[PDB]
This record gives sequence, C-alpha cells and structure tokens, in this order.
Amino acid sequence: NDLCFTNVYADSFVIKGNEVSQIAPGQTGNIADYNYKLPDDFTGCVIA
Amino acid sequence: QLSSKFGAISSVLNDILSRLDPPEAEVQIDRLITGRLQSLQTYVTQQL
Repeated sequence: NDLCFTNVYADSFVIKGNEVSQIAPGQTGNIADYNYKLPDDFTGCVIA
Repeated sequence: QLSSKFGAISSVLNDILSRLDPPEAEVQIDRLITGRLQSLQTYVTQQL
C-alpha cells in the first residue's frame, strides 16, 4: 500500500515442475548455476 | 574460548562456509560472532 516499489522489475520464466524450489535466494543447482541467479538479499516475490 | 562451538555446527569458519548454504552459514557465523564478542567484552571488563 505505501513505500512499495522504487525500481520494480518483472521477469518471465518457463521451467519444469520440480524446479521452482531451485529458484530462490541462496539456492544451488543446475538452473541456479547456469540459467538464472538470484541475489542472496533478494527483496521481492516469486510467483509460479 | 575460540574452540567453543557456542551451539553451532563447528568451531572453524572455513568448514561452516564450505559445508552449507549461505543463509544457514550466515546464521552460524552470527552465533559464533556473538559468542566471541561476549568473550572479548568479559575479558575487557575484567581487565578494567
């Protein structure tokens, strides 16, 4: 409701089913290693 | 008192860093830091 976004960005992904758990701050795995890396202090939301 | 675990995985920073994920490693390092800082504070007060 207030003080919500300053430089908001939106990202579109397409992955498998047993893969969303691998997309999170500090996660490890093939997808995190080679496809997409999330910062450790990621202040946002993940929607799947 | 540098060899006390203080309720952590181990007493060596290198193993904690290269054994777990960044969040849990950060928690363990925080616990170790709190313990060691309390040790220093106690020593300084006794010296005073």
